[PDB]
Amino acid sequence: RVVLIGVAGDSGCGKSTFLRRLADLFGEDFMTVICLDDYHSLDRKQRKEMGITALDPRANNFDLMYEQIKALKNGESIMKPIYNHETGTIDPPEKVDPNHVIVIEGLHPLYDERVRSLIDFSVYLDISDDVKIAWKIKRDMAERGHSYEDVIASINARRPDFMAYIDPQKQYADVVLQILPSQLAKEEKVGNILRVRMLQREGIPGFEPVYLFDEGSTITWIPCGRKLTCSYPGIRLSYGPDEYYGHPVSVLEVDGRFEKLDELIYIESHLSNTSTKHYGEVTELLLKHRDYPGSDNGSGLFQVLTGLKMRATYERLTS
Amino acid sequence: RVVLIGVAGDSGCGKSTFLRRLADLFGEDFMTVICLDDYHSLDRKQRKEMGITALDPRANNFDLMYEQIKALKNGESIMKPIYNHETGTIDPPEKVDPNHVIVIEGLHPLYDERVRSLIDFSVYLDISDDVKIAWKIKRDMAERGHSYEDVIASINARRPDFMAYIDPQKQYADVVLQILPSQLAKEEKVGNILRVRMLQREGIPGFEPVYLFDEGSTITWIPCGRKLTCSYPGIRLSYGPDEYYGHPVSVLEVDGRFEKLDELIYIESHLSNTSTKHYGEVTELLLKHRDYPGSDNGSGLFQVLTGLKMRATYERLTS
Amino acid sequence: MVRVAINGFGRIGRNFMRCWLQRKANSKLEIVGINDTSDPRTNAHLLKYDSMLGIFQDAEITADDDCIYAGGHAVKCVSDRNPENLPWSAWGIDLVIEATGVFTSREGASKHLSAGAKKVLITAPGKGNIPTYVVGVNHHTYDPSEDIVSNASCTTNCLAPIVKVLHEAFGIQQGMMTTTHSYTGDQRLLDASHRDLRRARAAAMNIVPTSTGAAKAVGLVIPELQGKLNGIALRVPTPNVSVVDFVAQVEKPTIAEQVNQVIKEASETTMKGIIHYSELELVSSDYRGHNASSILDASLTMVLGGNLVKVVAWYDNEWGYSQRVLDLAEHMAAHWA
Amino acid sequence: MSNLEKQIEQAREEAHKICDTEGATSGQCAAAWDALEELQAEAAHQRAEQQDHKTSFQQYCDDNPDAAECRIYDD
Ligand SMILES: NC(=O)c1ccc[n+]([C@@H]2O[C@H](COP(=O)([O-])OP(=O)(O)OC[C@H]3O[C@@H](n4cnc5c(N)ncnc54)[C@H](O)[C@@H]3O)[C@@H](O)[C@H]2O)c1
Repeated sequence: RVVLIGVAGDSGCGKSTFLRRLADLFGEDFMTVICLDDYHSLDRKQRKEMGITALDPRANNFDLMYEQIKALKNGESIMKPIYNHETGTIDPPEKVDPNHVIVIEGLHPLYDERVRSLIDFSVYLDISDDVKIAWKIKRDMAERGHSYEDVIASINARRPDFMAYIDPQKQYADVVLQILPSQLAKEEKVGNILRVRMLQREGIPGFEPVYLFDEGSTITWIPCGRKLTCSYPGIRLSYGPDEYYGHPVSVLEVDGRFEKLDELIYIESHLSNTSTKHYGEVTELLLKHRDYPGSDNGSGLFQVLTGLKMRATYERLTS
Repeated sequence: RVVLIGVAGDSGCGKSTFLRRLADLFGEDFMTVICLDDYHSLDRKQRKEMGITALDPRANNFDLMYEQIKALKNGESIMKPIYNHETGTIDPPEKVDPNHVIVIEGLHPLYDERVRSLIDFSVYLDISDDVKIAWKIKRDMAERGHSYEDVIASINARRPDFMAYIDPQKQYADVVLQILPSQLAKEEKVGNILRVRMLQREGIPGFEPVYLFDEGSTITWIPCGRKLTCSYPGIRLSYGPDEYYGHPVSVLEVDGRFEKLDELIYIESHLSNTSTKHYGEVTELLLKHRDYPGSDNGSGLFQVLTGLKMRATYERLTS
Repeated sequence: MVRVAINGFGRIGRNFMRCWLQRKANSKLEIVGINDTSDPRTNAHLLKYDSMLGIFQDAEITADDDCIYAGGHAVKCVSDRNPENLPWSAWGIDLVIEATGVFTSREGASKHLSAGAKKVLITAPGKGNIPTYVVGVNHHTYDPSEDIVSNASCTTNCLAPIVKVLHEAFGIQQGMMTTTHSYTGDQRLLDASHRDLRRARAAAMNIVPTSTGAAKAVGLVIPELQGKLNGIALRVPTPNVSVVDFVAQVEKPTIAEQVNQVIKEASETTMKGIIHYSELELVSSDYRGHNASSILDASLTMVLGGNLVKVVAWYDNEWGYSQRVLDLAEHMAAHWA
Repeated sequence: MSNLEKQIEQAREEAHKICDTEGATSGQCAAAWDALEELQAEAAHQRAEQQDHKTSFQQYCDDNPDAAECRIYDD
């Protein structure tokens, strides 16, 4: 069989740690990675000539990617082209073979509707603009390129078509992870502690939600107290039924910074329908890689929760 | 055996509906009522001569009440005097007999320390001053006595010694119910919807707490959502471990107005250690008396929860 | 317009005729034939002067020895005990309403089909696998080629909507019932000889008990509860109306107020016109002539241990049952094939 | 009520007098307002008992229970 997983976000294709957590979960033996900048129509020269970004529905051969994607189901080794990233040009293609798990990730994994009918499980990954700025400050600060504070003006110039081109895809994804500045902590820089939330969608079977103590009644839980000595500022979870874009969703939400072990196992003991064959398996998957960015906050929690639901969908698809 | 229950509050002795809910729970066959204005030393004439309220530790024969209270344990029929309430004077006493359950309620049920060593289970009942004003407006409005708005100046004159005389008793009670103005609803009169909270104390065995989904981690739950269509404004529960007066307590807290049936059974299905032999027994005890004041809000919930814990203590004391 | 007939002009027949006289304008049914063991002079009098529903008032009743004029509307009438000598094809009869209490078998009721009738609706729990249908539970799921259909007994016709509501809302493991039933015509008045001994005794004097399988007919009309419902009946000296006690063992626990809430909203959404809900302290004779097939008595509903519920339901076994017969007849007229 | 009906207004007059004259914040007029609040409390206790005034049945079955209007053979 062929299963398929759609990831959506502008974190750079193969440049986000969610794929790394999926690699720790499945293994690169069982899955292969497909970037989606490879199906660009023409180059950055023709982007400058046509005056167009890399976000245009003109800018990709959306039909040949569909033909290779449908041929992925039939077992044959696909021949996919490669965007030469340094030059902006296009490599003559590479013949790669299908695997047990196939992923699809790029700026438009979901813009096509026939592949939206093809993708077995979908993830959009949203980022608020504040932590965009806080990540670009780290981007041009660690490199010391000295290109800051007009990239601020690049943000809002990149903004308007992006909301037209990309953001209506989240109206069709299953799970969407938003990352916000933390309301809890104020006297830091604006990107230390994240306020993350995984708006997951009901409906489509196999995918359960992961509900905190009750399906469908908003519950804001702080695990500090008689059995956990919370540091500053500690965790503040949330939950809530909601209808996002007129669709039955269930936001599960975490604010805070995981400082130690027991506060991360105590949270995991109380989530429900998390689909583990193993007690504390989510905590083990958190602490197999202490060095990954975002393990100390809820981003690494939610990414591995989504990947664990991907295990659930894979077990549903392969019996 | 002889069991004993201490109730503390200035709601008038035998003039609060918590005793009525206890009557619906136990029965006046199994319990008897003892007012504690009867042990006054001298009359309102001598209150005017001595310049003293009915709240003085001078103003009661605290030793003869202790002698009758200790003789209550030994089975003999006590001979208690009676405060003639209309005249302020004192009746020659009445010979009443002990029962299965004995209650004690007044302004000082707990000021003595030997009877504090005697009382098997204790309840203080606190009232905020705002709903004091909102109840006295109903007091002088329904009667149409036309004595309002200088009773406002009677409040703060009654205040200062009351905080000296009475309020340090709550540092030794088990369960204390505070009643507050509702933060949830604003465009009403100030006494419609109550924000009630039952600060209950750990420690002393037999008395469990009643915890909402977790012992000892603050959790603010709103039961609106997929299975309950909430009216305005709906319910907003709470919970939290705390240390009140340096004592390990666990506040359970309700804000809102119960408008119908399913929102009152759905809350009761999720409380824990409520000590019922019967499913939904708390909802039945709510709706055996729809006419009682405060059944539509959390006051009637918390009073019957405390009375149900009194059933638990009675079953612990009688095996 | 469907030409219909009535076999046996007894209590159910007179009530059926009176109901159709009160629901004439909205009817695809025209009553054109009756037959009783009496002459046409007597049963017109018995139609006009019912000692239970009073004197009929809306239309004029008269007769001569061959026809009966009800309100100007003529209806034919004959007398024969053999169903095989009956003018059905001579009268053009689609649906005959078996109400004699005699022809409960398939082979008995099919004599009308042989003699020239197209469909037969029998108002009794029939022997053998006759397809049974209750209005309000499964009056949709009949195949229109089933020409021999059966309405169940009045007790089943009352009890089954309540059991449907409680099975959908809570789920039922087991269930008893004990209907306190009004005395019917089968009992002998004084102590006379009779096939069953407990019906042989006096009706006006006695609580006579009887065993019925009409509780099991709920297991026919609701298939997943068959072999789980059983109960007895008590015939007491009241002439018209009756009440049914029902003890179910649900598995989803609840309280007494919640089942009343469930049945109250089911009275207003789905079972409207079938189940009425009454929070009054009424008594039996305030249900003579009520249109619903079950009035749930609210003040007596009780739950012990969470998983054991008791309801009681007033129902008129002479008027509401006739209403459900006529509703089933119109509903099979609306899906004539 | 006539006696306490007068006495509440008398203690209200005293509440206006003694706590404007002999010290607005001391034990004396706090005892005065405490007294007036107890008079008000007994007015409340009279009020609630007159709200619970039965019309006929808890009178005619109070004195003569076995009449046919209130025999209850709760059996
Ligand atoms: N009695 C009720 O309230 C009630 C309720 C529900 C169902 N039912 C069922 O309705 C049926 C009839 O009830 P009922 O009270 O009208 O009965 P009934 O005995 O009072 O009246 C039946 C009528 O049919 C006549 N009859 C009998 N056999 C006949 C035959 N072979 N040919 C012609 N006429 C014949 C009788 O002489 C009488 O006129 C029975 O099956 C009964 O169980 C009765």
